[PDB]
Amino acid sequence: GIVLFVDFDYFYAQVEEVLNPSLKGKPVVVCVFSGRFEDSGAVATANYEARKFGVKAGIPIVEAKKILPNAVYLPMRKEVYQQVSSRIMNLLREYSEKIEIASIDEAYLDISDKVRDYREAYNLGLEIKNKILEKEKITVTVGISKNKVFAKIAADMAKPNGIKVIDDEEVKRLIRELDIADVPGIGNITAEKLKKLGINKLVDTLSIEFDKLKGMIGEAKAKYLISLARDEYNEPIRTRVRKSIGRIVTMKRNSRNLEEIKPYLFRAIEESYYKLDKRIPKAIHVVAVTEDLDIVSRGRTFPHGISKETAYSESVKLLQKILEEDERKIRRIGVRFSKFI
DNA sequence: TTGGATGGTAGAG
DNA sequence: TAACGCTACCATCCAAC
Ligand SMILES: Cc1cn([C@H]2C[C@H](O)[C@@H](COP(=O)(O)OP(=O)(O)OP(=O)(O)O)O2)c(=O)[nH]c1=O
Ligand SMILES: *Nc1ccc2c(c1)Cc1ccccc1-2
Ligand SMILES: [Ca+2]
Ligand SMILES: [Ca+2]
Ligand SMILES: [Ca+2]
Repeated sequence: GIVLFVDFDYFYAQVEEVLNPSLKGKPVVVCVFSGRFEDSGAVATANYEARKFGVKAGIPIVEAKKILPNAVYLPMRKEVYQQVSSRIMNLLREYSEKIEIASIDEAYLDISDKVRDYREAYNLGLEIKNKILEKEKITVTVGISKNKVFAKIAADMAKPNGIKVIDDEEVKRLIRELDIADVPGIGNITAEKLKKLGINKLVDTLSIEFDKLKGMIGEAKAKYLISLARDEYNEPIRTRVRKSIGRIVTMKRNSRNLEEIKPYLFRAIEESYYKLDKRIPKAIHVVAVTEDLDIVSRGRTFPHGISKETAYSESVKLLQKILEEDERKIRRIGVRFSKFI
C-alpha cells in the first residue's frame, strides 16, 4: 500500500508569479473582489512572503491591507488557474491510472504497483516534481505514505516545495504525537468537542467508550478517527465524481426586490449551465446569504432533467419561497444543480 | 417497522 | 467587513403494506 499525494504550492499566487516573474520573492495576494465598495471581498490565497505578515485565505481584503498594505493585490483569475491545473493533472495521469483528483490543486496516486518500496516512491516523487517544474514552472509538495490521510499529512509537513515519506514507524509516532486538529477532516468545531472528551491525540480515541465518541462527533467521524488510530485506514484511491455544480454572486446592495435580485440569479444559472458540460441535473437549489451571513436554501427535485429554460422559472419560485419564509434582506444569491443523470 | 427528499453544518479547497 | 465552491454527513420528516 503506497499512496503519493501532490499539492501545488500557494497555487493561484504561484500561477500569477509564473505570468509575471517580477512578482517572485515579494508579497502577492490573490483576491475575490465583490463589488460592494472599495476593496470589498476576501483573500483567495497569498504567497509565503505575504503570509509572514498574516495574510491568508479567507480574510477580508480590507483587513489584509491593514496588516500588509505594501503587497501586490491581484483579482482572482480562476479560468487561468484551471487551465494550469488541468495540464498538471494530465501530467500526473502518466505516472498512475489510479488517481483521485481531490481539488483544483491536489491529487492522490496509488503507486503500489509502480514501485517496490518507499525509497523508489521517493525517487518517483522527485521525477514528478521535476516534470511539473519543467513543463509548467510550478513547484509542488509531495507526500508519501501507506494511505491517503498520512500521505496528505506528509505533504503538510513538507510544504512548500517539499517531499516527505511517512514510513510505518513515523505513522506510529504521529498516532501518538500529532495534534488531532491537524488530522484531515478535523476542524475547529470537531477539535473543541474532542478537547472536552480529553481527546488531544489520535491515540486517545482508543481508550474512549465508542458511543460517547459517537454521541459527540457522530458515527462517521468516530469510525474515521478510530480506524486511523488503529493504523487500519485503507480507503481506496477512486475517481471523484462531480455531484453538484453551482454559482453564487454578491449583489451590489442588499435587497428584497425580486426584480432587482433576478438578474444576479439568472447570471448564476447561465454560468452554472456552462459548467455542467453535458451533465443533466434533476435537482435545483437556490441559496440566499442574508444580511447577517446566515445561509438559507430551498430546492426542488424532479423525476427528470431540468432544461436551462426550466431552471430560470423554477429558481424564481424557489427565491419567492425564501423571500416569503425569511424576512431578512439578501446579500448573496446563488443556484446549485445536482442529481445528474 | 427505513427511506428519499429536505435544509442545515463542518471542513481534506 | 467577512468570496467562492463543493463534499460528506447530520437531523428531521412524513410516508410505511
Ligand atoms: C483554502 C483556500 C484555497 N483557495 C484556492 C486558492 C489556493 O491557491 C488553492 C489551493 O488551496 P490550498 O492548497 O489550501 O492553498 P495554497 O496552494 O494556496 O497554499 P499552500 O502552499 O499552503 O498549499 O485553492 C481559495 O480560493 N480559498 C480558500 O479559502
Ligand atoms: N460556492 C457555492 C456556490 C453555490 C452554492 C453554494 C456554494 C452552496 C449552495 C447551496 C444551495 C444552492 C447553491 C449553493
Ligand atoms: Ca496547495
Ligand atoms: Ca490543496
Ligand atoms: Ca484541522
